[PDB]
Amino acid sequence: QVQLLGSGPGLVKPSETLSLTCTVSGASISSPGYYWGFIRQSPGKGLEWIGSMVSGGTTYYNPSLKSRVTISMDMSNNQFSLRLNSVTAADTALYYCARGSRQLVRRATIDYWGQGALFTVSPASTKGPSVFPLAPSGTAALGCLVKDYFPEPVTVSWNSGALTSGVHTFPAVLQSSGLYSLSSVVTVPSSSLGTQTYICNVNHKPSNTKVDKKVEPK
Amino acid sequence: SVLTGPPSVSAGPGQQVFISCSGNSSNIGNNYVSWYQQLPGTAPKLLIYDSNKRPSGIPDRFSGSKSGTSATLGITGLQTGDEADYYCGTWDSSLSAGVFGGGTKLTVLGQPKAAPSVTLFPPSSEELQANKATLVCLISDFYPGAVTVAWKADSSPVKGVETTTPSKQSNNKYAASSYLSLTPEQWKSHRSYSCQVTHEGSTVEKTVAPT
Ligand SMILES: *[C@@H]1O[C@H](CO)[C@@H](O[C@@H]2O[C@H](CO)[C@@H](O[C@@H]3O[C@H](CO)[C@@H](O)[C@H](O)[C@@H]3O)[C@H](O)[C@H]2NC(C)=O)[C@H](O)[C@H]1NC(C)=O
Repeated sequence: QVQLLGSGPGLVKPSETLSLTCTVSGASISSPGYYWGFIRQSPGKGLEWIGSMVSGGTTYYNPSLKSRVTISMDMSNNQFSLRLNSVTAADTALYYCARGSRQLVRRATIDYWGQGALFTVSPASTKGPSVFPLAPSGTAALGCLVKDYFPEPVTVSWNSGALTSGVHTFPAVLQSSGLYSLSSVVTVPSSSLGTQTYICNVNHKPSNTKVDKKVEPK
Repeated sequence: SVLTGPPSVSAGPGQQVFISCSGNSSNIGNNYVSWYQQLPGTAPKLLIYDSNKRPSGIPDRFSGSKSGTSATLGITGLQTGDEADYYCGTWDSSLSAGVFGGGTKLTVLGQPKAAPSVTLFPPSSEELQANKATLVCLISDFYPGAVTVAWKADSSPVKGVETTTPSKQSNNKYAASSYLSLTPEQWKSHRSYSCQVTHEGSTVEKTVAPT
């Protein structure tokens, strides 16, 4: 019941400051016995330790990043935060809020990883997506197409998260214009069309925009 | 990277596999080692901590060991689900910081061929009303993960085609997609459009038409 929720994926312009805030639920961030930190991962590469704060105690940093990172805690709001300054495109990565138990020194074990949030360092501006339905024509495939957005990611759920059996949300394509598109398709019983409503929920957190589209038979 | 290990490892189902990570007295030699599993598209998951202990819910097939300045993740009785990236982690006394190894991908040998499931969508009426047309070819559940996609308008079109590299699915198969960008006039001007997916010596073609 101890949960971590980050401030979500985001675009950061080159030379500006990457700011990530993680909120703790089910425990106090001030309580000794846990340590809280950040890890990042480039999209097809390995894990890189950024730093970690021992609750009640000491903060430790990757010496390779220390000169441009600040890790802080806000106990009043039960939050902890990362500032990564002077970013360049090399800083594009999944950033994870992370927790460990007991002593950090000599161990550094992460027993709970947050979801991970893509931060894209780019001077191109954000653009929210246009959503189009892919109508169906013993099972039926229906979907929605999410076109022309930047940066990644878009997340898609169906029927506000109620429906996920048979959901396949495909990796995005990078267009030559530098925008992304993706599709999400769900396979449902044909006999369900006409009584069951199907709605795709397309979340583009980087532009703080969500679009829901009812997908009906032709 | 301060730790060394094999970039990739294979084995058969039912066998036991070792994954080693090597360092020195400043990290692995004198500190505790942890191991993490990362499935496609998900955050890592802790498998071993304090070098040989398993958290609750980690099956007994996974074991950990440390000798000298190297640590070893063992997986006895390999399963198709074990297919994943594996990372060793420790504390470095020189750096006063946690460090990770480069990671090892684990593939399970003997996976059978699976033909791609192909679904092709015509442009929706709303997109046409925005004066655009996109044909959407979705390709799933194929193995091995190599496919080629071509498009036809009775003949071969290559402009306006954008196709993804294949990406591993949760059931250890692959998926890919291809899009064909047309004008509404181009879409209505031809009798049909087709997406052709070639996989291991067989092709599956799906066709749609404006009529
Ligand atoms: C434990 O292993 C680490 C990791 O190899 C050792 O630190 C490393 O020591 C080497 C050799 O002196 C450093 O070599 C240098 O490589 C850099 C490029 O990274 C190059 O720019 C230098 O001119 C030199 O060739 C290496 O960077 C260094 N890595 C660090 C400090 O992170 C450490 O010395 C080993 N400890 C013991 C007790 O053996």
